[PDB]
Amino acid sequence: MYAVFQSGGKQHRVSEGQTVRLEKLDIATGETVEFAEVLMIANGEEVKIGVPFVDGGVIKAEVVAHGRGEKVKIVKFRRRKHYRKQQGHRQWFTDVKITGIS
Amino acid sequence: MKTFTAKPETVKRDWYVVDATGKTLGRLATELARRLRGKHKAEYTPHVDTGDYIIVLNADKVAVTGNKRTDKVYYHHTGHIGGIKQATFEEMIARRPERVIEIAVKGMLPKGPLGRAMFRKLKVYAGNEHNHAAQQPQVLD
Amino acid sequence: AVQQNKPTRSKRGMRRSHDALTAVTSLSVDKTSGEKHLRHHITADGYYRGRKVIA
Amino acid sequence: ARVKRGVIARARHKKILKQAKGYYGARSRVYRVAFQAVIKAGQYAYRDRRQRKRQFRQLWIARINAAARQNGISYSKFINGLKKASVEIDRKILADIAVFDKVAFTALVEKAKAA
Amino acid sequence: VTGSGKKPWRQKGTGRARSGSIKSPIWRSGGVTFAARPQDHSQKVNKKMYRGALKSILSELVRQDRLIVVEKFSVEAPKTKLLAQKLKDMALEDVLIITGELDENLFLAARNLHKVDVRDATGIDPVSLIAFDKVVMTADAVKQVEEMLA
Amino acid sequence: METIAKHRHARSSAQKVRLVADLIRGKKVSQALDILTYTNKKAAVLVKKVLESAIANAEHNDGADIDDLKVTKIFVDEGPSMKRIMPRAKGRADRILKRTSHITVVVSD
RNA sequence: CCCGGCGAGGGGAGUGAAAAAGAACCUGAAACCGUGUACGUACAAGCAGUGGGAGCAUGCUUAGGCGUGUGACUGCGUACC
RNA sequence: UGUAACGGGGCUAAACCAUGCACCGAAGCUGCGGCAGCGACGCUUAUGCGUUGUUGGGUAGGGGAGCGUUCUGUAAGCCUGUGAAGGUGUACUGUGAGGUAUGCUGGAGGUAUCAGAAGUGCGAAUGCUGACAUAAGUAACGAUAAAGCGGGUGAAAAGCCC
Ligand SMILES: [Mg+2]
Ligand SMILES: [Mg+2]
Ligand SMILES: [Mg+2]
Ligand SMILES: [Mg+2]
Ligand SMILES: [Mg+2]
Ligand SMILES: [Mg+2]
Ligand SMILES: [Mg+2]
Ligand SMILES: [Mg+2]
Ligand SMILES: [Mg+2]
Ligand SMILES: [Mg+2]
Ligand SMILES: [Mg+2]
Ligand SMILES: [Mg+2]
Ligand SMILES: [Mg+2]
Ligand SMILES: [Mg+2]
Ligand SMILES: [Mg+2]
Ligand SMILES: [Mg+2]
Ligand SMILES: [Mg+2]
Ligand SMILES: [Mg+2]
Ligand SMILES: [Mg+2]
Ligand SMILES: [Mg+2]
Ligand SMILES: [Mg+2]
Ligand SMILES: [Mg+2]
Ligand SMILES: [Mg+2]
Ligand SMILES: [Mg+2]
Ligand SMILES: [Mg+2]
Ligand SMILES: [Mg+2]
Ligand SMILES: [Mg+2]
Ligand SMILES: [Mg+2]
Ligand SMILES: [Mg+2]
Ligand SMILES: [Mg+2]
Ligand SMILES: [Mg+2]
Ligand SMILES: [Mg+2]
Ligand SMILES: [Mg+2]
Ligand SMILES: [Mg+2]
Ligand SMILES: [Mg+2]
Ligand SMILES: [Mg+2]
Ligand SMILES: [Mg+2]
Ligand SMILES: [Mg+2]
Ligand SMILES: [Mg+2]
Ligand SMILES: [Mg+2]
Ligand SMILES: [Mg+2]
Ligand SMILES: [Mg+2]
Ligand SMILES: [Mg+2]
Ligand SMILES: [Mg+2]
Ligand SMILES: [Mg+2]
Ligand SMILES: [Mg+2]
Ligand SMILES: [Mg+2]
Ligand SMILES: [Mg+2]
Ligand SMILES: [Mg+2]
Ligand SMILES: [Mg+2]
Ligand SMILES: [Mg+2]
Ligand SMILES: [Mg+2]
Ligand SMILES: [Mg+2]
Ligand SMILES: [Mg+2]
Ligand SMILES: [Mg+2]
Ligand SMILES: [Mg+2]
Ligand SMILES: [Mg+2]
Ligand SMILES: [Mg+2]
Ligand SMILES: [Mg+2]
Ligand SMILES: [Mg+2]
Ligand SMILES: [Mg+2]
Ligand SMILES: [Mg+2]
Ligand SMILES: [Mg+2]
Ligand SMILES: [Mg+2]
Ligand SMILES: [Mg+2]
Ligand SMILES: [Mg+2]
Ligand SMILES: [Mg+2]
Ligand SMILES: [Mg+2]
Ligand SMILES: [Mg+2]
Ligand SMILES: [Mg+2]
Ligand SMILES: [Mg+2]
Ligand SMILES: [Mg+2]
Ligand SMILES: [Mg+2]
Ligand SMILES: [Mg+2]
Ligand SMILES: [Mg+2]
Ligand SMILES: [Mg+2]
Ligand SMILES: [Mg+2]
Ligand SMILES: [Mg+2]
Ligand SMILES: [Mg+2]
Ligand SMILES: [Mg+2]
Ligand SMILES: [Mg+2]
Ligand SMILES: [Mg+2]
Ligand SMILES: [Mg+2]
Ligand SMILES: [Mg+2]
Ligand SMILES: [Mg+2]
Ligand SMILES: [Mg+2]
Ligand SMILES: [Mg+2]
Ligand SMILES: [Mg+2]
Ligand SMILES: [Mg+2]
Ligand SMILES: [Mg+2]
Ligand SMILES: [Mg+2]
Ligand SMILES: [Mg+2]
Ligand SMILES: [Mg+2]
Ligand SMILES: [Mg+2]
Ligand SMILES: [Mg+2]
Ligand SMILES: [Mg+2]
Ligand SMILES: [Mg+2]
Ligand SMILES: [Mg+2]
Ligand SMILES: [Mg+2]
Ligand SMILES: [Mg+2]
Ligand SMILES: [Mg+2]
Ligand SMILES: [Mg+2]
Ligand SMILES: [Mg+2]
Ligand SMILES: [Mg+2]
Ligand SMILES: [Mg+2]
Ligand SMILES: [Mg+2]
Ligand SMILES: [Mg+2]
Ligand SMILES: [Mg+2]
Ligand SMILES: [Mg+2]
Ligand SMILES: [Mg+2]
Ligand SMILES: [Mg+2]
Ligand SMILES: [Mg+2]
Ligand SMILES: [Mg+2]
Ligand SMILES: [Mg+2]
Ligand SMILES: [Mg+2]
Ligand SMILES: [Mg+2]
Ligand SMILES: [Mg+2]
Ligand SMILES: [Mg+2]
Ligand SMILES: [Mg+2]
Ligand SMILES: [Mg+2]
Ligand SMILES: [Mg+2]
Ligand SMILES: [Mg+2]
Ligand SMILES: [Mg+2]
Ligand SMILES: [Mg+2]
Ligand SMILES: [Mg+2]
Ligand SMILES: [Mg+2]
Ligand SMILES: [Mg+2]
Ligand SMILES: [Mg+2]
Ligand SMILES: [Mg+2]
Ligand SMILES: [Mg+2]
Ligand SMILES: [Mg+2]
Ligand SMILES: [Mg+2]
Ligand SMILES: [Mg+2]
Ligand SMILES: [Mg+2]
Ligand SMILES: [Mg+2]
Ligand SMILES: [Mg+2]
Ligand SMILES: [Mg+2]
Ligand SMILES: [Mg+2]
Ligand SMILES: [Mg+2]
Ligand SMILES: [Mg+2]
Ligand SMILES: [Mg+2]
Ligand SMILES: [Mg+2]
Ligand SMILES: [Mg+2]
Ligand SMILES: [Mg+2]
Ligand SMILES: [Mg+2]
Ligand SMILES: [Mg+2]
Ligand SMILES: [Mg+2]
Ligand SMILES: [Mg+2]
Ligand SMILES: [Mg+2]
Ligand SMILES: [Mg+2]
Ligand SMILES: [Mg+2]
Ligand SMILES: [Mg+2]
Ligand SMILES: [Mg+2]
Ligand SMILES: [Mg+2]
Ligand SMILES: [Mg+2]
Ligand SMILES: [Mg+2]
Ligand SMILES: [Mg+2]
Ligand SMILES: [Mg+2]
Ligand SMILES: [Mg+2]
Ligand SMILES: [Mg+2]
Ligand SMILES: [Mg+2]
Ligand SMILES: [Mg+2]
Ligand SMILES: [Mg+2]
Repeated sequence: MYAVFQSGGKQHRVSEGQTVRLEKLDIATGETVEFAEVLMIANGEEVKIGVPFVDGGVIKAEVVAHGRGEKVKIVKFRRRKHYRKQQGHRQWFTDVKITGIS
Repeated sequence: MKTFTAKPETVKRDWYVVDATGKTLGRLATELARRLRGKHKAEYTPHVDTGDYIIVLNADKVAVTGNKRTDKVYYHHTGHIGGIKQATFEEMIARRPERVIEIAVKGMLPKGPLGRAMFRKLKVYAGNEHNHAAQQPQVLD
Repeated sequence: AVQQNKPTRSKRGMRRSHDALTAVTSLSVDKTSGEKHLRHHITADGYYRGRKVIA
Repeated sequence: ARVKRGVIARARHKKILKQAKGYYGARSRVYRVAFQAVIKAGQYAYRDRRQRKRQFRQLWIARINAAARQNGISYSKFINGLKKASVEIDRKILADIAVFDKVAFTALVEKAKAA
Repeated sequence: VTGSGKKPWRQKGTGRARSGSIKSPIWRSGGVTFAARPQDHSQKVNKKMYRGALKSILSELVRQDRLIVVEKFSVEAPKTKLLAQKLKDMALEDVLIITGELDENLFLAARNLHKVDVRDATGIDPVSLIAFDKVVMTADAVKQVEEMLA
Repeated sequence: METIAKHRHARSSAQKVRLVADLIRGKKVSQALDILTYTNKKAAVLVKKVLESAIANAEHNDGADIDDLKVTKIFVDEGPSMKRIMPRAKGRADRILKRTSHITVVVSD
């Protein structure tokens, strides 16, 4: 059932049904996305690739949310040299629910 | 998305036997330390003792190249005022033939609670008989 | 003489682990009167082993 | 206009002592000690976002190297085998496949054996 | 500060921080480093800037319609009750009643009224003209202010 | 019922009194009252009087019954210390803290 | 009223809107010292954290898990001025 | 002081010389997000961008733009016993100084916005005052002239009275 695909410059081993958090997409809150960047499809027989990507495999998904992650604090500090620095960071994400491993 | 880690309770550990008759000490000791650590297993987690129980029998017959039978020295301090003891590879086998493999493996294991935990796995023996027939320990090479 | 740097709550406690004093848990009973007292000691009223030996 | 600074300072110290929650001894109790712990924690946190990406790669590579040698190929030859077959699958997933679906994994080692 | 110039303890020898005075501002109950002196915060304003500002603000009252120009504005007798009652018809509350001929009757009758203020045409101010929600100028007062600002 | 009694400003440090209080904790009142008779300490007399208070306290005001009563919570908090000057050799002065303790006992069932 | 030495101190009862407003009396922080609950902790070496992470305990929506507390084991890591 | 002159185990190849493809390997380079500085720029419009390059380690130090505090004006306004400030928790939120809402405590003050003025921000100064730790229930209890027992009084007696 599970299939592998590349999205936000990284790959996800994903099953049909489950939600996946991935890097922000230029897509509306409740639209839909088709990944034709599918790397692998597993089942009884495994459809692996001797080229980049499969052939006619397309992962269809639905966008769930468009949130921001947990606030990471960044602390730079040079011991004894009168230098420190503070900086927060909340990374943007897009949760997607998978609805079709072809 | 949180990659797999071996959970101790779920770890199914296996039993093995290795005849060390005519084996090179270090090249044996390495392959032992690789197994005891559990590197060969595809569910290897560095913070968990995933490795297998090994029974090394005929430890006294272990081979060493060159002049290391006489020349290789095993130093140790007694923790005393000037108490540095030494013992050559012959002298070591004459007295305590188990220590030879023990020491060679222990050096190649990691240093800490888990490193000591994965040494407990190793079972060395001078003779050919072992009393762990109860585990059905399979033959390894 | 003199500490290099101050010990903790933890060590102070660790040291005090033996300071906990033990109870008696071994009170006697006088045969006649039935008054509690320490073993081999007289009672408050003035008994020992079921016989008055004190005014 | 005199400015008492008891309300603001308290709010500054209390903020840091909240980050130091959990630390041993003075490091959780005492601003002057906690403030160091909280900066150091920041420094280690900053460095460990870099080391997390390293550690996990080693972890995956070990898993892949383990799972490959069960099928009779070393890591070094396997990855070249996959690169030469233009397979784009990463360590993170090869390591995921290695643990979960070995019957699948075997096909990648065969796919690598071709090259 | 009151107190002696004497060193509380000597320079060296005692394992203590060198002090020179009880009155030092790092010590308690003595000092304040940069103690304030009574000072004059009045700052110069150029005649032309003051006039220019009045000309600026007084012209914005015409755009905003706060400026209610009128003919003769005067109470009958020195009574607040009448002044308060006549502002109901005029539909005013918070006001600056500028007058050329300053009537004592009108003055006295707006002293107790908080939101009303009765300045003379000569004594208009920058802050006052802005502060009050409406400004009632007498035709004579407009004529005096016109000549004053010029 | 819980029924508190407590000696406030008890002239003895916490650390000393607290040593006795650790004997009696979750023990039956009749058993606890015995111990402090044969505990050779000043603090035992001081802690007893509070317990012996707490029992009468409990039986008169609220709960009644002496047989079913346990010392559920006993604790000793440090009270106000009184500062006093101890003169030492070579002209120097120390400060002896005459310490006090707040002893509380709770006698529930 | 009650315990105590017709003490200190307390528990009641009462007054008050309130008495952890009861005279050591508005608020009542922090250091510091305790009592009780959860987890860890008696073969393990070091700035005591930090990335990883099992278990256990709780809160939740449950027929997935996600918070919270703890943190066994493990990579890195010699305070501030 | 202890092997102590491969970092260790250990190695006759796991050393060296030569060549050959592999792979690992950094915050380097690429991938996908996000922010900001300067230069262009289509010419939008006095700006942000279809955009587009490029940069963004930093002590002394120079230049920019802000947060917060007490006070004055806006304010005899607005929020507040249907619970202010303060204290103490929790949950959101901003790139940061921070901000917002609310539980408990508290029991009466608080103050938007945009301006104005500063006793305007503390971890260090063998800083100054108060409080509280540590060593520690440790040393010590002040002349080695000496106590003992019976009775009294008392809640209690080695010490008080006889
Ligand atoms: Mg900061
Ligand atoms: Mg290491
Ligand atoms: Mg030192
Ligand atoms: Mg203790
Ligand atoms: Mg002791
Ligand atoms: Mg003030
Ligand atoms: Mg504070
Ligand atoms: Mg501060
Ligand atoms: Mg606090
Ligand atoms: Mg914590
Ligand atoms: Mg923790
Ligand atoms: Mg604190
Ligand atoms: Mg705390
Ligand atoms: Mg706390
Ligand atoms: Mg990586
Ligand atoms: Mg003076
Ligand atoms: Mg002088
Ligand atoms: Mg002089
Ligand atoms: Mg000194
Ligand atoms: Mg000092
Ligand atoms: Mg004074
Ligand atoms: Mg003064
Ligand atoms: Mg000052
Ligand atoms: Mg000053
Ligand atoms: Mg001036
Ligand atoms: Mg000036
Ligand atoms: Mg002039
Ligand atoms: Mg005049
Ligand atoms: Mg007004
Ligand atoms: Mg007293
Ligand atoms: Mg005592
Ligand atoms: Mg009652
Ligand atoms: Mg105290
Ligand atoms: Mg004395
Ligand atoms: Mg003396
Ligand atoms: Mg002197
Ligand atoms: Mg003297
Ligand atoms: Mg009595
Ligand atoms: Mg008396
Ligand atoms: Mg009485
Ligand atoms: Mg009395
Ligand atoms: Mg009395
Ligand atoms: Mg009384
Ligand atoms: Mg009384
Ligand atoms: Mg009283
Ligand atoms: Mg009382
Ligand atoms: Mg009461
Ligand atoms: Mg009452
Ligand atoms: Mg009442
Ligand atoms: Mg009442
Ligand atoms: Mg009422
Ligand atoms: Mg109140
Ligand atoms: Mg109240
Ligand atoms: Mg109440
Ligand atoms: Mg009441
Ligand atoms: Mg009450
Ligand atoms: Mg009460
Ligand atoms: Mg009450
Ligand atoms: Mg209260
Ligand atoms: Mg009370
Ligand atoms: Mg209350
Ligand atoms: Mg109150
Ligand atoms: Mg008072
Ligand atoms: Mg007090
Ligand atoms: Mg109080
Ligand atoms: Mg008051
Ligand atoms: Mg009041
Ligand atoms: Mg109070
Ligand atoms: Mg408190
Ligand atoms: Mg407190
Ligand atoms: Mg504390
Ligand atoms: Mg404490
Ligand atoms: Mg445990
Ligand atoms: Mg436990
Ligand atoms: Mg255990
Ligand atoms: Mg051992
Ligand atoms: Mg253990
Ligand atoms: Mg240690
Ligand atoms: Mg170390
Ligand atoms: Mg930690
Ligand atoms: Mg952590
Ligand atoms: Mg972590
Ligand atoms: Mg877990
Ligand atoms: Mg559980
Ligand atoms: Mg942890
Ligand atoms: Mg263990
Ligand atoms: Mg570690
Ligand atoms: Mg280190
Ligand atoms: Mg260093
Ligand atoms: Mg030496
Ligand atoms: Mg030597
Ligand atoms: Mg060496
Ligand atoms: Mg040498
Ligand atoms: Mg030498
Ligand atoms: Mg080496
Ligand atoms: Mg060596
Ligand atoms: Mg090496
Ligand atoms: Mg090599
Ligand atoms: Mg190559
Ligand atoms: Mg990298
Ligand atoms: Mg990068
Ligand atoms: Mg880069
Ligand atoms: Mg984009
Ligand atoms: Mg980018
Ligand atoms: Mg270029
Ligand atoms: Mg730049
Ligand atoms: Mg640069
Ligand atoms: Mg820079
Ligand atoms: Mg500004
Ligand atoms: Mg500001
Ligand atoms: Mg501000
Ligand atoms: Mg603000
Ligand atoms: Mg404020
Ligand atoms: Mg104001
Ligand atoms: Mg206004
Ligand atoms: Mg208004
Ligand atoms: Mg209103
Ligand atoms: Mg209103
Ligand atoms: Mg209201
Ligand atoms: Mg009320
Ligand atoms: Mg109401
Ligand atoms: Mg309301
Ligand atoms: Mg105020
Ligand atoms: Mg507040
Ligand atoms: Mg607060
Ligand atoms: Mg409070
Ligand atoms: Mg609230
Ligand atoms: Mg209330
Ligand atoms: Mg009031
Ligand atoms: Mg008032
Ligand atoms: Mg204001
Ligand atoms: Mg401003
Ligand atoms: Mg301002
Ligand atoms: Mg000022
Ligand atoms: Mg200042
Ligand atoms: Mg400072
Ligand atoms: Mg301070
Ligand atoms: Mg600071
Ligand atoms: Mg500083
Ligand atoms: Mg100081
Ligand atoms: Mg200081
Ligand atoms: Mg000692
Ligand atoms: Mg001692
Ligand atoms: Mg001693
Ligand atoms: Mg002594
Ligand atoms: Mg002496
Ligand atoms: Mg003596
Ligand atoms: Mg004496
Ligand atoms: Mg003498
Ligand atoms: Mg004498
Ligand atoms: Mg004597
Ligand atoms: Mg005598
Ligand atoms: Mg006698
Ligand atoms: Mg007598
Ligand atoms: Mg008698
Ligand atoms: Mg008597
Ligand atoms: Mg009498
Ligand atoms: Mg009595
Ligand atoms: Mg007494
Ligand atoms: Mg006598
Ligand atoms: Mg005597
Ligand atoms: Mg005498
Ligand atoms: Mg006599």
